[PDB]
Amino acid sequence: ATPAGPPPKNFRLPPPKNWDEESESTIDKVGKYFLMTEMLRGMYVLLEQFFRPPYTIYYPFEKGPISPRFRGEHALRRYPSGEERCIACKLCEAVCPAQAITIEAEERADGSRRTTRYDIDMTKCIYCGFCQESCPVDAIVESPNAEYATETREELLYNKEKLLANGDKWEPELAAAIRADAPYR
Amino acid sequence: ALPYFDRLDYVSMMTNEQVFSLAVEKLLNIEIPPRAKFIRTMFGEITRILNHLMSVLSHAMDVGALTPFLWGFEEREKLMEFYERVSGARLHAAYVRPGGVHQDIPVGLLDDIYQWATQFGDRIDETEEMLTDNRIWINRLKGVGVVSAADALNLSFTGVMLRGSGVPWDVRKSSPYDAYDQVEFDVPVGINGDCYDRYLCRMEEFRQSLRIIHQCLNKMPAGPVRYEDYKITPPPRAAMKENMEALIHHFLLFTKGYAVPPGDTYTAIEAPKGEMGVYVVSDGSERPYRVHIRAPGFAHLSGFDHITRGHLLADAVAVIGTMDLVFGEVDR
Amino acid sequence: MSAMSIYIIFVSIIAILFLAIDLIFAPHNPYKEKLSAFECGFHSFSQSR
Amino acid sequence: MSYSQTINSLVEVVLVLVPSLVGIAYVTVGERKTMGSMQRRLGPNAVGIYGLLQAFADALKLLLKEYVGPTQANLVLFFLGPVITLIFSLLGYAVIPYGPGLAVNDLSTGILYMLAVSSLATYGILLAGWSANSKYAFLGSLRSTAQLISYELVLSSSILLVIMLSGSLSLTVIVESQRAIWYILPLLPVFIIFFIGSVAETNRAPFDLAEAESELVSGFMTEHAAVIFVFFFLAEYGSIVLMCILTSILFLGGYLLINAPTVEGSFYGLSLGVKTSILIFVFIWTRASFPRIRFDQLMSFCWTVLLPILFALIVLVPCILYSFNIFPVNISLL
Amino acid sequence: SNAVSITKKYTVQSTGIWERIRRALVIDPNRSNGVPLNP
Amino acid sequence: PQDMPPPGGYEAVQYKRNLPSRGLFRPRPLLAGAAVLMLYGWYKLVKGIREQNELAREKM
Amino acid sequence: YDQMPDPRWVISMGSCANGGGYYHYSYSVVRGCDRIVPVDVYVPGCPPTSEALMYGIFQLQRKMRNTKITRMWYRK
Amino acid sequence: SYPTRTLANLRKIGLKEYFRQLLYIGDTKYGELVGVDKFGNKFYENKEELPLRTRWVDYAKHDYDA
Amino acid sequence: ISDIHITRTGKPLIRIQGGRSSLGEHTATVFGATGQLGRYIVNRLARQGCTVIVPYREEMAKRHLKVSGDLGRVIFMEFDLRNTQSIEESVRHSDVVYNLIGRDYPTKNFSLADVHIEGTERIVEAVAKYDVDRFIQVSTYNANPDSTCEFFRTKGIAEKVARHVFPETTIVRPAPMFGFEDRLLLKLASVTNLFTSNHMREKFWPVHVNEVGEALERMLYDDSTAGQTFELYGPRQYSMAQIAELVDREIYKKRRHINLPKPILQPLAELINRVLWWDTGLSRDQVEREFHDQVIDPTAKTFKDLGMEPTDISKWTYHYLLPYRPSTYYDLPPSTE
Amino acid sequence: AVQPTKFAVTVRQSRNWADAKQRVIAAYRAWIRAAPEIQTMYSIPFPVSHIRTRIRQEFERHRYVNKLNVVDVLLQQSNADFQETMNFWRQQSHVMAFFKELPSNFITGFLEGRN
Ligand SMILES: NC(=O)C1=CN([C@@H]2O[C@H](COP(=O)(O)OP(=O)(O)OC[C@H]3O[C@@H](n4cnc5c(N)ncnc54)[C@H](OP(=O)(O)O)[C@@H]3O)[C@@H](O)[C@H]2O)C=CC1
Ligand SMILES: *P(=O)(O)OCC(C)(C)[C@H](O)C(=O)NCCC(=O)NCCSC(=O)CCCCCCCCCCCCC
Ligand code: SF4
Ligand code: SF4
Repeated sequence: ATPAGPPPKNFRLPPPKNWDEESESTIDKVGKYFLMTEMLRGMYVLLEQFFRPPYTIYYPFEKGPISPRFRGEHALRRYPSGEERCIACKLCEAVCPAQAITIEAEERADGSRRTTRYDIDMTKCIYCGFCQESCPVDAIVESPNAEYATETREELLYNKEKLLANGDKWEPELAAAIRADAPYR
Repeated sequence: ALPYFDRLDYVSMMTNEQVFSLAVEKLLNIEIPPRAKFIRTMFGEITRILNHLMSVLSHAMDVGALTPFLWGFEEREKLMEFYERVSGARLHAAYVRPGGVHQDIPVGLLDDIYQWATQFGDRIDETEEMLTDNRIWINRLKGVGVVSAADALNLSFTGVMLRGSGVPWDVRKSSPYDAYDQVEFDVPVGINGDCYDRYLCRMEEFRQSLRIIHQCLNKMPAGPVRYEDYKITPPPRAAMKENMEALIHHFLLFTKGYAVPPGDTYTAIEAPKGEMGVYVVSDGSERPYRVHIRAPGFAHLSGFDHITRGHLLADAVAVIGTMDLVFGEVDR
Repeated sequence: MSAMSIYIIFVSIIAILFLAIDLIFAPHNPYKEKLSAFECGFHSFSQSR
Repeated sequence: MSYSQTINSLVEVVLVLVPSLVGIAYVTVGERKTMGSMQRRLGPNAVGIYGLLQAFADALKLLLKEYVGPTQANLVLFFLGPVITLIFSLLGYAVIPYGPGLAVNDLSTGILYMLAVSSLATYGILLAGWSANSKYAFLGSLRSTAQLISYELVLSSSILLVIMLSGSLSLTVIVESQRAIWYILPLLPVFIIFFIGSVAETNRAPFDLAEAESELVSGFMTEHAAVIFVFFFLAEYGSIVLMCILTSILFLGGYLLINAPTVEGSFYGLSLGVKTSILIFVFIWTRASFPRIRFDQLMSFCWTVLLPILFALIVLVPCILYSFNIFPVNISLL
Repeated sequence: SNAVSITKKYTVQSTGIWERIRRALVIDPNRSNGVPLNP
Repeated sequence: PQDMPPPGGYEAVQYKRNLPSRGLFRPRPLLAGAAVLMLYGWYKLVKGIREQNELAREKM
Repeated sequence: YDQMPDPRWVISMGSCANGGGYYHYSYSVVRGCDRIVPVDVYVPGCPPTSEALMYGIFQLQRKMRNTKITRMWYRK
Repeated sequence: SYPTRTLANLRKIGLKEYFRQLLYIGDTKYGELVGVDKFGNKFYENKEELPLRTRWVDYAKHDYDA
Repeated sequence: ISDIHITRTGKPLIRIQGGRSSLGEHTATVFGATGQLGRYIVNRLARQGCTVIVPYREEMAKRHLKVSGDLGRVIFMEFDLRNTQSIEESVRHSDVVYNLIGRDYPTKNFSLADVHIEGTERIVEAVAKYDVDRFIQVSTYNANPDSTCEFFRTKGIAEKVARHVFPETTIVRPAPMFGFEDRLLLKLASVTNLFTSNHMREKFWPVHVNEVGEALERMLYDDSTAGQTFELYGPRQYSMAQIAELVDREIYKKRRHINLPKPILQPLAELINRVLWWDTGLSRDQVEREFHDQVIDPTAKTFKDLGMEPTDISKWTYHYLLPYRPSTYYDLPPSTE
Repeated sequence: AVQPTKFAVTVRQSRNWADAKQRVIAAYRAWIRAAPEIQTMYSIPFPVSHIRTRIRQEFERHRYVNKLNVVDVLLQQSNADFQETMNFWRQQSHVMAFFKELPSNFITGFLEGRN
């Protein structure tokens, strides 16, 4: 048990106190017993909570606070010209810890290295952000969006058509989050 | 593999991350910078408070006290902002990693942590105000789940389960890790080894964790939050887009991973639920050959029949909550 | 007739009217697992008798 | 009389049952909104304006929810117990004076009537729990039986100390007797004890052992769904209000104030309700403040603390009465 | 006692009469309500 | 610059146990005030029953 | 689930209950709870934020509010 | 809400709006308009409000969705 | 049975056999699948990786079917019989169309003639319109256009309409069915079924519903079953009295019935069906079937023609009636008397 | 320590082949003695003869083992499978997963795809 070496000073407890050694008055001890004193204090503490402002917010009219680093649903992003930023390096497919990303690429009609397939199984994803961490060109990002609950699981299998549409819709926040969070990356 | 450790004791994510980050760093033979060590100890104690809020007040809820649970879950709801501000997650941060932490804290975080710290003492006292002297609280826990000091060691008990029995033992005192040997804190130790002493030790650790947090805010140094070796930790995105050796290292760290020199290690930390340990075997390659998690609650639930047989059905409920189980770590 | 006698009648008709509604306007689809004893999700020994 | 006997009886019963069943629905919302305020919450504020239609959605939802009759359950008894508990809980409102004699039955023995009706309704809990033939409901019913072996003597002992002062056993006469002083002043220990027993009598927290959710899943009502569950909830919350009314009848002066008949009769009704509503708050405040006691400890508390003190008062109190020449005349007067 | 003053605790305060009322009727007027400061 | 503490450091927080005994919950004043209520209540009760027995004499 | 009376609904919260999540390639994990029980609404995230779950409960109540019960029988 | 706040907000917005707000937000909120969505949604701010309640939205559609 | 199936239109289907993740290559549409039979055919098709369109009416009653198959396998379409477009939208991607739509009793918007004749008319006319390979329509036993029972007559005329429009129809005539949630064994163990016109002495060859779903699965794979007519009946003949005897031996309850004279009961039964909204088991024609007896029409293929040997209802009484045993006799073994 | 459960048997090595011989008979006897009790615990709709047939076949697959250290692993597994079954820790689906209620020729296998 205790450390080797000299035993801790005063580690041995003092000898037990007898009933007639407890220095509490009978009037106090009996009063506390019969008057339920300590539990009246607890009742009172609830009373002053009753007259304190509540903590509650009125979701969805009010929303709790989220940061620029918040990790929500995925979106594929474009350059200011409308060209896709994704170049099919496959780094995010490799680093994924849950194997939720499946990518197929080719040379495009104009000789460009672009994806032909881009799927995220949103029921396999763990929402860690490792895929946006690894992107060389800021293509895959996680939006600040958390409200995208669906009726079926097929609605959670995102193809490139769904992910580009997400970036096309959410670009103003995705840009404002990257702006606010880039220097720390 | 690091996000897996977020999901073992899933109220103590950043502490689980730390024990895995300290085992890999030991096998990597690297020394993480001072700012990372102070971030990991401060978020280590923010995590300890988060666990104890869930642990102690879930335990009081089982015994029948509803109101302290509600008050303490505003405080933890406050503290998950600090998680969601440094990482992007309220729960599974993936923040503490071998080599330091993923990103640096944002420029307003230390002031907001200190603002929360100036009022958290009052929170501890009002939950102290409903349970410590309550005569129904005392007669539901005093003399319940009693384990002796010599049996608690023989049962593989750690943490409050061990310190409740009178043994002075803290892994952060006995094998200092991160910035713990740079701060002052006391170690709560019980004398009767029952549910009541374990409750009094955990309510004291609220006050000691808040005491450590204040010193970390004061002693936070400048410098990097990642070990300055791009062969181990990812380079800044600026450097990866600007320089060749930064791009090659970013590419290799996210596809192959870094190689950990061959060997094995047992690394243990004072998790909020006890001695959390990991046994990692290294091939010399980029994937671990073996990762074994030593979970405190696995060792505790095994001694359940030893301490509970003979008590009533309500006393079993009392002992499940004092023993502070999360089955992500128990089952793994 | 006395207030007590009607009081007994009305409380019993309320116990009937509430019961009759549920016996008529609620779906009733009884199957083997729906009609088992609750034991936190695992079937155990039947030893309450 | 002026109109029909049956019509007078008809509208009087309605004026008692209907406002009480409305009052029961609001105690359930009021408890949820009161604890939330103590819990830094709001409570129901979206089912109706300010949440004032919440109990009706809960009630309506259950009467449209499927009933299940378990295969292992003795089914006639599985339905008989909740029906007994509801009818016999609501019967207790038939002797409440909402004014001097303003009761559905101004019985000469209305206190014994309330003891008989409460005891019979707890037998439904025992029967329904046993009938389910499931472990947790079996363990729930056994606790309810232990609980009545705990609080019944306590209430019967406590009330007998009130009858020594009143001399009547009629609810109006006891209230009329308190025009001298409320019985919470001379009988202050009895008021605390009777209130403690009433919390145990209602299976309210810290004595929610029969239906404890953290020890049993729902105790006696775990196999009960739809209307059967709703019968047990109306019985429990109707029992809370009734015990708060009776505590106000016996210790707080009942209806005593703290077209012309209508204006006066209203003041009695408000005064009883205000004192009842305060005691209803004390219940909810009590559920929010304390942990659950252990059922072994509740039995020992009533049997080695409460009853020994109540038996000594039963000796002491008449000795003070004969000594000061204050035995009440037992004739009809007030 | 080991209490710091309410006036340093970075929570929303009572003011005027309600400050006088609350210090009259609480157990510790230096305890904070836990409500943070919007500014 | 990175997120640093202020020049002199943050001021101390309150962490030591703080549950100060309030006179509202002391077993002497509560027992004494209980005795005053309980003795006054019996005083009024003696007056009440003495009057009601006299009221009963007139009715008979 | 079988012991839950009608009307009854199932919300699948989280990647693990949706499709097995981070443990999808494990030997002991059901690859989505809808191999076991029917599912009415799926909430994304690991974990979904408290508000994301509220959003899925608001979807289910919006589905209740458009559920035709008595007009369904009137069509058969 | 509390009586000083609810009457003060009720005085500012009018009885008709008070009952509309009791129908959707269930609260009585007053603040200044900050802008309007492309969908018609209305946004208000009031720093003199409880934390995390200083910003809120008036949803354009009756069947409001986040 | 093989890895290659070739259909009547001649398209090949290269199959990978096992599991819900594999390729069954068949796109089926199963009308009337939310009933009792419909799940067994849908589970059989879906768990072997076939796409199944499930036309439904009430949304909440279709939900148990999705569990049968993998993601994207079971497709729900919301339809009405009198909505031809929704019928045509549901069968036009398909290589097999199962018609399991029937109702024992008339409803305020569907007579037995309207749900059987006209419903089959629209379904078969869409099968003809989009040239679907296979059409397995399920009729009833004793179906006859010359019958006088509305059930046996109207399901007998839809048989001829289907062949007249789509001659390759596989016509399937099952006997009264037993199984889990069957309206045979569960009614005899119930307490509502107290009224009766005969003395429960009508006879039939009851057939397991599980073996009928298997039979419908095999008709899809045995292409030669096209244009045929199948009577799917059990191994023994029983009366309602012999079946009810087995039920009492199993549940240990000894159920009882109130017999009524048919000129008296039949008018009442037509009132209960017209005044209550739920399936009451009682109607004028269901009383008429109650007095009728099953005849296995020869020149009709059987289970043996699918290479299947049905099992007797007695072997299944313990499995399906055990939920109805009283607690005292519940722990007992199967009767096997 | 914590109590071993109802059918918990201490793990011990077989002394000799006579020891193993007697233990295997004891295990086979204990299984077939319990088949009536398994049937009503798990509501098996088959008769007990089928259950005992399956017990026999499980024992028969280890018939030709001439190694003490392989038999003792096998005697371990049956002890845990017996204890697991009798305490009703497993459920009906597990017990029915145990009852199964490959092509028989090359040509049959060839024509259907491999099997
Ligand atoms: N089961 C038996 O004993 C026997 C059955 N049969 C025949 O076998 C077939 C399947 O039997 P089973 O599954 O037990 O029967 P059910 O009555 O349980 O199912 C019949 C199906 O038909 C659908 N349906 C009925 N009327 C309509 C309508 N007007 N419009 C659209 N859909 C409708 C029902 O859909 P919904 O649920 O939405 O109403 C349901 O899915 C039926 O055709 C039946 O007549 C023949 C002999 C014996
Ligand atoms: P005779 O001299 O012929 O002796 C026969 C035996 C079998 C003893 C052999 O001669 C022999 O010694 N052979 C080697 C031992 C052997 O057969 N096997 C080792 C015994 S362990 C074993 O076989 C375990 C089998 C599986 C587990 C038990 C069976 C029951 C499984 C579950 C039943 C149903 C549950 C739901
Ligand atoms: S890492 Fe980014 S750029 Fe590379 S393939 Fe993936 S999404 Fe495209
Ligand atoms: S955030 Fe999701 S998609 Fe990206 S790496 Fe993690 S699990 Fe894969």
